[PDB]
Amino acid sequence: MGHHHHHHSHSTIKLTVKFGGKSIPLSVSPDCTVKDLKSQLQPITNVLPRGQKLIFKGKVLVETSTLKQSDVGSGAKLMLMASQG
Repeated sequence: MGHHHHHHSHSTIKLTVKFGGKSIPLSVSPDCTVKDLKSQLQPITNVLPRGQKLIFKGKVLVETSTLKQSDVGSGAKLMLMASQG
């Protein structure tokens, strides 16, 4: 059978997401988008996905950009302009 090798040989990379003064160690697949991250973190941190501004390389990431398209890798320091209160 022709195995679809598009979604294979992948793994969970380490994302260091900074909630202002809280560094949160995450692990996701490069298949996901930075928007997908907003959706994953929303039920966990309870902060609006619109407010969750992911900023890496001094560059804000777009909903369409995946971890690969966002230059993100295992050990990437992601600045998150969010609200802790």
